[PDB]
Amino acid sequence: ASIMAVTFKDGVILGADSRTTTGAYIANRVTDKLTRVHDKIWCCRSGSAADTQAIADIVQYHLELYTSQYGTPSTETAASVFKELCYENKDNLTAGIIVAGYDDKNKGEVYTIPLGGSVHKLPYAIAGSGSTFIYGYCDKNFRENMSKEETVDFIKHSLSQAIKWDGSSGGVIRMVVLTAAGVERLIFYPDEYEQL
Amino acid sequence: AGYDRHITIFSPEGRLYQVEYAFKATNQTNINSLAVRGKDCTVVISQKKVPDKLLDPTTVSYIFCISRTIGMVVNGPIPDARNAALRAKAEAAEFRYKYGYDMPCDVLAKRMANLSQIYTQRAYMRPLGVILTFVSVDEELGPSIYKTDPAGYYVGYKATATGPKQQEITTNLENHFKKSKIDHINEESWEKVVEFAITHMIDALGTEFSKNDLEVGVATKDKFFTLSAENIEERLVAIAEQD
Amino acid sequence: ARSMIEHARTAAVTHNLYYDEDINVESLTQSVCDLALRFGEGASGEERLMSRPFGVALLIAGHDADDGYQLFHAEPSGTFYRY
Amino acid sequence: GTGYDLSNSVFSPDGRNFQVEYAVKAVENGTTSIGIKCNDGVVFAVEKLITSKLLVPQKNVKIQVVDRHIGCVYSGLIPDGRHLVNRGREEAASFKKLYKTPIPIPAFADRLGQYVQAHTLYNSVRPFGVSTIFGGVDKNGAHLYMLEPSGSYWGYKGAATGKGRQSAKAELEKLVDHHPEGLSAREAVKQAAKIIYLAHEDNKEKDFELEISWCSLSETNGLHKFVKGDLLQEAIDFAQKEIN
Amino acid sequence: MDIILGIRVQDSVILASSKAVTRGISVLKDSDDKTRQLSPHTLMSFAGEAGDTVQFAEYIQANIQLYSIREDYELSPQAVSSFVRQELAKSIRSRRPYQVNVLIGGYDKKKNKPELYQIDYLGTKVELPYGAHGYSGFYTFSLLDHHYRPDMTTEEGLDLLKLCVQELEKRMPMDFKGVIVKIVDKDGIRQVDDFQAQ
Amino acid sequence: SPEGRLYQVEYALESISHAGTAIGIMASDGIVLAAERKVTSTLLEQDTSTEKLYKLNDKIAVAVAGLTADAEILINTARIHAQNYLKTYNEDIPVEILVRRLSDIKQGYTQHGGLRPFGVSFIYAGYDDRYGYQLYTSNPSGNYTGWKAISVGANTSAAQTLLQMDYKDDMKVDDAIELALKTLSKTTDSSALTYDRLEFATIRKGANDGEVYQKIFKPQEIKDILVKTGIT
Amino acid sequence: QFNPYGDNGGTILGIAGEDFAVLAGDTRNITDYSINSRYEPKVFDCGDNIVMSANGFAADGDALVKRFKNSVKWYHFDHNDKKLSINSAARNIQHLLYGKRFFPYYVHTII
Amino acid sequence: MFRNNYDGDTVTFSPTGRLFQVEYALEAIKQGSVTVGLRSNTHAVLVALKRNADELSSYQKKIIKCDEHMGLSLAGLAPDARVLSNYLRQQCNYSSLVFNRKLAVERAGHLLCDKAQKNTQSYGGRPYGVGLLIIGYDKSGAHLLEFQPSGNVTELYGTAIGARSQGAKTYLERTLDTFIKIDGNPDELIKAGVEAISQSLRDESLTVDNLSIAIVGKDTPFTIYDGEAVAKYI
Amino acid sequence: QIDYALTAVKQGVTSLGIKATNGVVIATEKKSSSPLAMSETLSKVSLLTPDIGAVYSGMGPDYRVLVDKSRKVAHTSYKRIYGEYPPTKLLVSEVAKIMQEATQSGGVRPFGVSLLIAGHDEFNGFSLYQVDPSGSYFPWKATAIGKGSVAAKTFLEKRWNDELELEDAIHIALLTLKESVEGEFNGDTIELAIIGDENPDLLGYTGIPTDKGPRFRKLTSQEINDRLEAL
Amino acid sequence: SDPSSINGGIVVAMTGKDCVAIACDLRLGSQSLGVSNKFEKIFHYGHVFLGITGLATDVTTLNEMFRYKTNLYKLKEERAIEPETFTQLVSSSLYERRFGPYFVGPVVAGINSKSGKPFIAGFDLIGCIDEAKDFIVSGTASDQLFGMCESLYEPNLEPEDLFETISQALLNAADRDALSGWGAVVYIIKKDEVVKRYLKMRQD
Repeated sequence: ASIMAVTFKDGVILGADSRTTTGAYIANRVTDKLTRVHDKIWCCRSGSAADTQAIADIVQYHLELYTSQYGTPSTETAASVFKELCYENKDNLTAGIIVAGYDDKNKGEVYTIPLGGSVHKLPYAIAGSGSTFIYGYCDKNFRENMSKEETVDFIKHSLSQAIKWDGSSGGVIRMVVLTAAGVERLIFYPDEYEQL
Repeated sequence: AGYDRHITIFSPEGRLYQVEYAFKATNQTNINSLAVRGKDCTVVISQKKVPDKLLDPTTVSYIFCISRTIGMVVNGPIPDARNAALRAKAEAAEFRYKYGYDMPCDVLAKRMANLSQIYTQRAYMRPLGVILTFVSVDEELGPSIYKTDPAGYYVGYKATATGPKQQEITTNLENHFKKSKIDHINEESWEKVVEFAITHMIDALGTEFSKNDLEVGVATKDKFFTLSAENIEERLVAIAEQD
Repeated sequence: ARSMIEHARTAAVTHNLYYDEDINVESLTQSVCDLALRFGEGASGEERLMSRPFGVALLIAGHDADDGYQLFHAEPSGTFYRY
Repeated sequence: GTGYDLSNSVFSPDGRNFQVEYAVKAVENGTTSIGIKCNDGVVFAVEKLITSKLLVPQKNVKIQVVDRHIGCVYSGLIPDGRHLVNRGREEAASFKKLYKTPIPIPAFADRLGQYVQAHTLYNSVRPFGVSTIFGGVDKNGAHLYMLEPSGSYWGYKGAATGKGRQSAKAELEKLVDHHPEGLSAREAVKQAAKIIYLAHEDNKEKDFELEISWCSLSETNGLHKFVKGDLLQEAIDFAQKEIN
Repeated sequence: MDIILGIRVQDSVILASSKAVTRGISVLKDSDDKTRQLSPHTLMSFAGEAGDTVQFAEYIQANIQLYSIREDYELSPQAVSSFVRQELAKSIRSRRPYQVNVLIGGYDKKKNKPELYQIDYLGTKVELPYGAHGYSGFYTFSLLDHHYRPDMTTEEGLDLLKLCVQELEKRMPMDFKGVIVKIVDKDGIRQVDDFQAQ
Repeated sequence: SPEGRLYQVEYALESISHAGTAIGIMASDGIVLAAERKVTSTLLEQDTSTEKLYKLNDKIAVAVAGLTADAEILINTARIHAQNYLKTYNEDIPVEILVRRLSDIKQGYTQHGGLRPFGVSFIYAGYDDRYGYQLYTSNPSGNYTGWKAISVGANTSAAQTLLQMDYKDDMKVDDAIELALKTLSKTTDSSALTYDRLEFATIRKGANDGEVYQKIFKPQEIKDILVKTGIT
Repeated sequence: QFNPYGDNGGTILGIAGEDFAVLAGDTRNITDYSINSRYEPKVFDCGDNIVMSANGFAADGDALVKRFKNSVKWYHFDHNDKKLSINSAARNIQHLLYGKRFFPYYVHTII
Repeated sequence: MFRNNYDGDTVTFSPTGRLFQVEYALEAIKQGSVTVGLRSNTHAVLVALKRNADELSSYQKKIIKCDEHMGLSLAGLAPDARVLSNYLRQQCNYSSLVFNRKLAVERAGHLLCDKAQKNTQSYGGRPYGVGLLIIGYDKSGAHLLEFQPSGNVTELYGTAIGARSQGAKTYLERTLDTFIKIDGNPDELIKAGVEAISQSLRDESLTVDNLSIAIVGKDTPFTIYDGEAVAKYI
Repeated sequence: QIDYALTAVKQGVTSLGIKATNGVVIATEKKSSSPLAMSETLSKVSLLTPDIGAVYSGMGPDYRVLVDKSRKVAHTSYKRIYGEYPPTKLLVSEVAKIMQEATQSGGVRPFGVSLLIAGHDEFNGFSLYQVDPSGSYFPWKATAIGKGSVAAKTFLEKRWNDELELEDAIHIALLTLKESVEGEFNGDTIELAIIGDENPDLLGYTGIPTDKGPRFRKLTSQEINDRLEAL
Repeated sequence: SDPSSINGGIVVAMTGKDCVAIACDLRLGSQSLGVSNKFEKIFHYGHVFLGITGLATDVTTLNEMFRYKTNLYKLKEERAIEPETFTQLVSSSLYERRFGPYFVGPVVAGINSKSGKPFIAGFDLIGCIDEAKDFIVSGTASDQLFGMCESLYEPNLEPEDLFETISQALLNAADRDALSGWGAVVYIIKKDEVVKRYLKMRQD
């Protein structure tokens, strides 16, 4: 795939392409790689669609139940439930996931779970097949505490590149903005992100 | 010998002694509850009794949030209520995961009544001394109110009441659906349906309530939530300024 | 006592195998007692799989090279004295 | 048929599980123990009776700690306190392992609640012989809970249980009356020591050591340390002054 | 492998069975009765895997001596056969499969006829006038095709048997060190110990 | 078990002398089975049940006297033993072996005294080419016994006497069909015997060759042989 | 793949005297071509006047020494502080080693 | 007369709040011989009175080694101690293998309490019926514990359990400030343990076969003296 | 002990069944435990297979969990092997086996219900069965169970001939129920189902002419009132 | 080596005017070596016929098994089992061992006694039901038979005609097949009569 998540002044923003390929064939060119495990805790999926789907499905539950009993879940916790699944099942999974969410205390929080099952908290994180090409662009163009539209742009560019250079990435660019004021889903089309 | 009084087996007249007793336990708390349907809401009022000045009212609740959509209010000893609520909070999370839609009020009830039934047929486990009143605004049926009892029975009510002065409250409601000849309370905003539920309970119990003697649960589409200390005082203030 | 003996003959050969020596009379005796010490129908902690105290007493007598010639009284209760 | 009280799961003719009510009697006949919720934590206190002169001073600890941030104290059959606190920790560590955050007080309470309540379900296991007072500091401040053998538990501003139950409960209500905003972390400790010293007149036959622990967001940065040395004498000497 | 033969005539069944036991490089025994008696009128010759061979035939011997003793009835050949088959078919999708091939021959005391059954390690069972396992069949089936009549006296059939063994000693690379010929008829199971020079 | 007595057994052994009444007669060239039906209501559906005469295999069949729901639990497992002895030896199961197989499960409770004995007593009628036609009996005692003619259930002690009287070894099959009905003259609490209080069965030397047909009678076929005397 | 075995090298020698016995080993512990320690002992006192050495793969030998040193603690408790016959410890070690027969302690081992 | 309805098993609470089946077990202690335990700041001693059957029989051992740093004595039901002394022997030997750490005495107390407690929750099983005096030198000094079958384990300077336990329990109660100051002396702390167990004898006379002593601390590993080894203290 | 369960069956609302030439009919009353309760939320007449329905008398809950366990056994033990649905005779057998095991098993009481199971299989035609707590089961031309058991059973002998059209048996089973009725008598307190012609109307799809739809049809609150006026 | 191709043999089934036919070769051989020429691949259970090709010890095992299963259907269900039904029992039955299959290629053929309708169907080793109006083939001459049938078949053949047709399809495929032949048998199944003819063919 080709996915990333960025934090800022007002919260966190998730971004992804929409291209799941089996082989050289684009089996679906409109994939929703931004998946929701709670009001304001979402993930970015990459790796086996069957594996990332199954996991997020199983985390959506653990957290619906955690809410039932114990209350609203820290973004930190969502991450721990992901790691526990990915690590304790490493031998049989191929999934790299980015968990991102907004609470009121910390605001923007982002956790990247590589293949191993390790967990790494970061200001922003990139992953998925086409990430390799933007480690350069991102490290140079990222800043802390960006404005909302500053961050949308940072993501639009980063992902415009990843898709240019990756054959396993493409489609439309989906975003999901997570702030106090709510959940806003974004979409940018090819006629737009290519001309950058 | 005379030990068909101690386990869930048949007395000589086809009676389950242990279940009949289990019912008698649901009053042991001495709280009364009622539930109503709106044009598109559902409301449950329960009493809150905090005798010990050492208690923290905020932790004293017989109203449980089972899911996003589904609320439950129990008449019965606290320990048993929680044993049931925890099991429902989990039968409904499992239901969503396995089957792909939120768990519907009447299905959760059939599943707890089925459970409540096993207790009624197995020697070694005892029923619970609780009467679970389930509410929601289920996406197919509308406002729902389904009640299960230690007997294993469940059924759906226009409105209902449970506990010690159950029949005084019940007979008040009966005489107000004999009179509007419908299956609900024709008011739009849930606020007026909460006021109505408190009104017809003051009327039936012959005592006034303060913001501290009541617990209110409410179900609209897409949410079930409980009213805070103050969210009730507002409801009471409005009753008093028309009555 | 058929079973009580089977366990003692089995314990004594089992020891000879694992250790290349004849088994101490004291310990052969205690092993037999540790068998009738599994009396019961309900045990939590460690399980004692059987049904009733073992209904037979034993006089056990033999020779090891540590403690000369020996005589022992094994009781159904699982304890013993060296008379 | 009769015989409705020899079996544990069994409902009396009017809704009561008698074996539980008997266990509460074992609670009432044991050491007296309390808890106080102050403005940023909780303070715990227990009465240690002194059978003979040969019991070693300061060296038979009754207050148990759960995780790092939670305190438990119980009154009654002591070994049942331990068996309960053990299951208490297995639970608090299941929680941490999976959800990373250390278990929230209210969620911890619900977990003990279900263990205890589940010991009131079958004729073949007896209820716990302890009322347990426990609490600590979580993401949203301080919480004090108490949990009787029936499975009942609620959150208290203060709580007591033991022989000196009615006596402490009454001095406890006195503070909630004078200071509605809660005591200071330090003051709550001085006072808990008073309250134990008093509820001892209901057992004044034998002698006793005091034992205090606390969990304060300001005085032990959220953790559950014991009260020792100078600060313990601070309070032992404050009790002597309000007993005379 | 390892010579397993058998021919069913008019009044009996005849089983030949190589006498040699070879362990890779050396011939260990020159006198192996490769057959267990399953009961008065039922014989089973066998060859195949090393240890798997005997251990099976003996398991069958036990289980048939047990049905014999229990119902004090001599289990019929058709049945002993269809049982041995199922016991092989069971072990073919098992963990370690019995790798054994067998010839069952015996006299059905109730039809007063002789019967010869051929079963391979897979559970493949068919009834025959003559049969063989391993490669034994290639050199000998061409002769039987030609010289076999089903009305053959027990004597006429021993002759034809010697003729097959002779061809096997001529065009077969293995030194199998002879055969043991056993005969099964109304009177039971007897062994001809005068064969490599009759 | 005080004096050498099988109590929980006699309990059910005499609970048998209450329900049902069944008969078996072995002729020289056939076998016969027969039973009376439980206290019938007008509205009970006669033709369906075959409630006390069950087929076990194409060559074996049993008459029941006892609790129905209890025998079905047995028969179900006996119809299976039949088929296991087929799939296994590719020959039809021999009667005694099937009988013993049940008798051994009956006695299985007559000893592992942690579950309750069996109602039910069986007459078995079967043919196998080792022991011609056979007739067997099965009380929950665990014992089985050979019979040229037999009976179980209420009024048992009585029919055993008429049977002993009219039986001859040279008997044909049709001769034994009568003897069976005839002697449910007496042993009938219902004054007058109808085709609907009955259930019948035969294992003959085939309707053709030297082989073995089996025949559970349809109601009409009974009212037809009842015609020979009983009622007309 | 994962390969659960090693070579740590070293070299041991045991000699039986008339009224004595010596059991010698080098102190070098290696992995491939690098050196791990120059002092990490190979030869151990096990009590009851028995010295042993489990040489080859350290983790497996270290673990086998631990497990026998323990077999001694329990032959004591179990048989009233009796001395372990040299010949008997040998046999107990056979049963220790053969226990993991199908996943052996990769050690040539001398007592 | 006066029957009891709530003393049937262990899963049954008496109306006054009492588990009778446990109180009965706590009494089995007193059905076995007397043993004594005491400790200075540097040592812990045990004295037991082994009891015999005939003049013609051995004496029951009453002290059992647990690790080189911890041991216990039993008064009461023997098999119940064989079962508990063994469990202790394991944890001690597990704290050694996994963590290479002498198992704390304060902790084996906590561990036995919870082991015995299990036998008072369960229907079917009877409680443990033996008392244990446990001694050891851990990272935190000398130590003595009393284990009653109720689960209640308590740490002391000295105590005594069993048949006429009361003679010594009262001696030690008065000797207190004297013997806990017997540091650096081993022979003298045993002289005291023995002068205390002998308050619990009638006209009865300690011999080489009656007496069983054990000791442990600082630089003395748990050793047991039976037979002639005990003569020097008589 | 089985005897005591049959006793819980003997009280508890009356229910009945009548087989005809071209259909079967089963009905009971819906006694409202209150007027506040909406009686449409509980079904005393439940579908087991589209060719088979059931009604009871006795303990409500024990029926529910028996209707559930019963639907499942229809798949697990028949449909998933032979591709067809089970025949009335055999599905009934599998329910009796279910209840007969609650009897002979330890730690459990038998069920407090007698069941009337009605249905049609291609080879055995129509049939109506009764199943008791004992695990015994009997085939009926018509019968009743529960309180009104004796009154109604006698009325059914009086009124039943083997030439009834299904519409005649609906008519009967309404009268029969009118004499016993405890509460009010309309479409809101009567539950009636039939096992008649194939209802293609109710299949949910159209395109394979080999499967033609449910024989089991549960009469609506309206269809009942309509028959009670011309009654 | 290949299980379907060790013993070999073929089986074929067709429909006609109110009738059906099923046929096979009598060959059983280990690889190249022919062992028996009297090994029939077609079995019957009541009025429903089942031909099975492939591995002998599994062809045999499945007969032994369906006899069992259908014998109990007769006793428990009070009737003889129908073809449509038995088909569905072979599917679910084969698919039971999905990950360790019986290496067989079953063909069901017979006439539904209530509706009088002719019925044939075939399966793969894990139970896919190929129901077909025309014809079903199976074996080591899967291909050859498909070739013959596709040409020689017309629907609604009278029985005495459909024998000639099915015989010629079978015969001429097995002659172009190394692992099939050595005899042949052909059941013709009318609504109540069933005739079983053996055939004359080369023997190589």
